[PDB]
Amino acid sequence: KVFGRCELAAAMKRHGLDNYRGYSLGNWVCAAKFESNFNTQATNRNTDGSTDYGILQINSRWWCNDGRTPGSRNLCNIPCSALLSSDITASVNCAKKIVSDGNGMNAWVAWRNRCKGTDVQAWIRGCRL
Repeated sequence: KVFGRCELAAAMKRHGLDNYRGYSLGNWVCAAKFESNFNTQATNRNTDGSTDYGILQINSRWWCNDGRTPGSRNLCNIPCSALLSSDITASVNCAKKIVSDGNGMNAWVAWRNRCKGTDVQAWIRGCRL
């Protein structure tokens, strides 16, 4: 599923991500834009053999099991395929664990490099929420 900007904002809010760990909703929408272009089915292989999955490009090196990432962990206790669902519940639950892990939203390199410090409220500008 390819979300619209406000459609995603709304869904993230409904699942409790707005201001989770102090990160406003525009930060989450901005991260999703540059990680996946709002596409729940996005997958990308990393040089090291792990893969990133879903709207927030969660990595099999630590967070989910895809069965082909030797020496990896599954800290969200989910199959990586569940992060490709049209329903974002599993990606949200896992993202809450990642952003609590110590480095906040810097765990998402595209958030650091393209969202951090910018006018992230523009991502929710105009949305009925």
